[PDB]
Amino acid sequence: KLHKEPATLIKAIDGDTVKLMYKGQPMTFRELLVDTPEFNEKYGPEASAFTKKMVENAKKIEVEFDKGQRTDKYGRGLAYIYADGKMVNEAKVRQGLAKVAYVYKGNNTHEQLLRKAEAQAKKEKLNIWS
Ligand SMILES: Cc1cn([C@H]2C[C@H](OP(=O)(O)O)[C@@H](COP(=O)(O)O)O2)c(=O)[nH]c1=O
Ligand SMILES: [Ca+2]
Repeated sequence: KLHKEPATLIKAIDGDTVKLMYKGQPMTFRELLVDTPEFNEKYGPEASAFTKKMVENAKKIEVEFDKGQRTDKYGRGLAYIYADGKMVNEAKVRQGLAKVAYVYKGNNTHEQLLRKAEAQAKKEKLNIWS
């Protein structure tokens, strides 16, 4: 079982990263288990906007670390990010604005939940799957 922890938004960055204050320190977080198009790729601007809206509108941001590595080789926090209880990682995949990706053993608790969301976005031909 994983645990949600508090954080506050410092700044939206792009489709799958955001700047949050966590235990009182500014950090860039990179969303576990997903990949968004870069800004210049088809759907890249839409993904950034989607994440932005979701984190900016949240009254409460939380981060949830998985069982494995909590920071990547770039110093980015690796987490599932929640906005008012709704996982931002999942919500983007469900809308076809991210693909499930970067699934490493031991940081993959939510892998099946996210693949189910992606299956539904693909069935619906949403966005990336259009
Ligand atoms: C999501 C994720 C990315 N990464 C590293 C793998 C990729 O290395 P490389 O930079 O060498 O390609 C990079 C992709 O992140 P981005 O999609 O933000 O570019 O982030 C991790 O190590 N663990 C993770 O869980
Ligand atoms: Ca990316």
